[PDB]
Amino acid sequence: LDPHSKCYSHINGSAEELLDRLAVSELCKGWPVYRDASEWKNYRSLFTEDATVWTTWSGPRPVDEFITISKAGKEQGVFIMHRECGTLVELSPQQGRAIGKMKATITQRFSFPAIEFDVDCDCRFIFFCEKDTASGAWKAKYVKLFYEKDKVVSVDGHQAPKFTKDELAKYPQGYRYLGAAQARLGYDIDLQLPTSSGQLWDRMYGEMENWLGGNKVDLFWEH
Amino acid sequence: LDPHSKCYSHINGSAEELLDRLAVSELCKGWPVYRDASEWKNYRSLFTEDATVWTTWSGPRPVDEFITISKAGKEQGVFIMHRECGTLVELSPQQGRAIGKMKATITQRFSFPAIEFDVDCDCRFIFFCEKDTASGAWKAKYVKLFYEKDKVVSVDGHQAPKFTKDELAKYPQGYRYLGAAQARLGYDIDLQLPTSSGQLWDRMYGEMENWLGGNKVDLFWEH
Amino acid sequence: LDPHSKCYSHINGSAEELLDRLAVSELCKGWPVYRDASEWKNYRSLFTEDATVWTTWSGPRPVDEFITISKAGKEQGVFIMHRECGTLVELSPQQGRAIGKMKATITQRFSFPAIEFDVDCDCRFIFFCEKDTASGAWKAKYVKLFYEKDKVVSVDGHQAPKFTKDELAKYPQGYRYLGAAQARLGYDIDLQLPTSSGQLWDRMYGEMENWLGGNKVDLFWEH
Ligand SMILES: O=[N+]([O-])c1ccc(O)c(O)c1
Ligand SMILES: O=[N+]([O-])c1ccc(O)c(O)c1
Ligand SMILES: O=[N+]([O-])c1ccc(O)c(O)c1
Ligand SMILES: [Ca+2]
Ligand SMILES: [Ca+2]
Ligand SMILES: [Ca+2]
Ligand SMILES: [Ca+2]
Ligand SMILES: [Ca+2]
Ligand SMILES: [Ca+2]
Ligand SMILES: [K+]
Repeated sequence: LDPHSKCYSHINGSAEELLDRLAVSELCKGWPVYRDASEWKNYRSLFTEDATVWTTWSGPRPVDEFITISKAGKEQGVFIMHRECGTLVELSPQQGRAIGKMKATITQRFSFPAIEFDVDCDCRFIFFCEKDTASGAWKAKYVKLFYEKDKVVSVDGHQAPKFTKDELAKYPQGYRYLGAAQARLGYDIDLQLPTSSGQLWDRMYGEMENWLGGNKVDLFWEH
Repeated sequence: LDPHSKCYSHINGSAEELLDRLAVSELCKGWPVYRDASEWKNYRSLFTEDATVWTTWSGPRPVDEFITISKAGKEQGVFIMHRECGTLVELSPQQGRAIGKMKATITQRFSFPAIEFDVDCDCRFIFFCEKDTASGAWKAKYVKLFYEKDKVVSVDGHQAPKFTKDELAKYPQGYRYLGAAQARLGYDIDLQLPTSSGQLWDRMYGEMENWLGGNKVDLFWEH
Repeated sequence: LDPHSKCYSHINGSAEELLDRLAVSELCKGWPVYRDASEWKNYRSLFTEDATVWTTWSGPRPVDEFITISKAGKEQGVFIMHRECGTLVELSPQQGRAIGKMKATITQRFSFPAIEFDVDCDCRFIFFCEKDTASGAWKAKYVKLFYEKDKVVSVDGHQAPKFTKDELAKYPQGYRYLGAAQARLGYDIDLQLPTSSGQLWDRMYGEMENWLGGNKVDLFWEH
């Protein structure tokens, strides 16, 4: 079933609309390109001053705190990379609002006592972006993902870790292996993130349309 | 050997040509972004009223029929996703014609009696696009793929299905695992789709250049 | 730690800057799209007349020589494909210089006496691009990669080759499986390419900033 209630500017349009969607698509791609390379000045430039992000391993975080704990994770050997997999934009020109839709694979490299493995999670980043009236610059205020499917990837093609059914069961279908593997590192995993189906799926689309309509949104789903 | 007989607008150029290639590249990315999310209003907006698409599992279909059977497949648990892998455009400004070249991986999740597995097929979508003279809007009239290579992907890193040599043999090299796995679902697989080499490879490039030259094309290869 | 000493034009900006970054991002994507399809006229159009490229299997090569040996490799059955994984640009408008940052997976299909396998190497292509003052056209003068991680991929989901520890040990971490598998084909592998960490990582960022500052660069790291 079509999750969108209406249509927004997403293809063709004026040169101004094309260039707005291009600018927003660049912001989205900044997450994989700059985070994976620890280009923190570039990464911070993507966001509003009051921005919040959500991940499986951090839950919601103000962006500056997210950068702090990301640096700490990287210093402790955490190795998360991204593959961007298709980016388009929904633009609301009169509201100065846009949604960036960026398909991706989160590909995180782990060790098991040594057995190397990736967990690859196909997902869709949703960037809630706004245009500064004065400068015309787009910035992201919120980033939250849909989680679609995941898998365990052997690095040598022979050996892979083992997860019990009970170890995987507490996580939503879509990020069970990613959640379980990150939990083994000691992280407290957010279990209230949207997947391909269900309650939080409709909720995410509701908040996306609220944003594009100009409202405040409610992406804080534990209170 | 270089399959192109000549060169078209593909890099640099005027701002108008850059923005035309950008608009066409967005159309291409609409297939992965909108089909994977069942955003059917957005997906239908990519196409002309008389558009036709080709897939391994459907053969040629008018786009509205393709949407109907895609919805039916999804209701029956079919789980096809796409990873877009690099998109560029060949533009013929005087003909109001363009070809979108979108590298992708078709990644389809299957079950085997239960063993979960993906088949990942590296391919290249070819979007035959035309510009409305009145509105200036680009739309896709035809979509057909080159199929380059495929593989079976274990989801848990340990278990994978088994395909006999005879089960794989009827399919062209490039989509043998994808065809064989989709056939197990009951689909009648199109065996006349182009791959990295051979008769239909040259034919596809011939039709691409015919389109860019302004002709009608013949992508219907069974009559 | 943030490897960049300063910031360049990378998001938002004027329409002219947006369109310059778009044009450079297209050049980058030409490598996967045109090389994988043997579209050699298109591929050669990406480069300056005096361009040089670096790969694991060729070392540094003037681009026309690289095309010659790539054609020879393909005739001998070499099967390298690319998946583009996120592309952004650093622009220095006053210098007429840009750096294209293109995340990618090199995915090379091999045989072992027969066992089919891929090696997939996550990497970042760095395109050193310059703008022709007369025409305004962007072209790439240098292409060199960061190599981040790699893995062996079973094609049938059951069988995979075996590499000894000693066979992998001479290569930098980031492309050990890719180097080892290409060496089995008879290629002499360049061992002085940058990875996620260390001496050549800082050197690459130094040369990137030198380029953006307008200098000649020194990417020739064996003399
Ligand atoms: O940027 N990352 O590191 C991310 C972003 C979202 C996630 O859910 C995640 O597990 C990692
Ligand atoms: O969009 N899909 O579902 C597609 C498109 C082309 C294919 O050949 C296919 O097997 C699936
Ligand atoms: O284009 N290719 O064939 C490439 C480019 C860089 C590499 O390091 C490589 O092994 C292959
Ligand atoms: Ca604008
Ligand atoms: Ca709330
Ligand atoms: Ca136009
Ligand atoms: Ca015909
Ligand atoms: Ca320009
Ligand atoms: Ca030197
Ligand atoms: K991509």
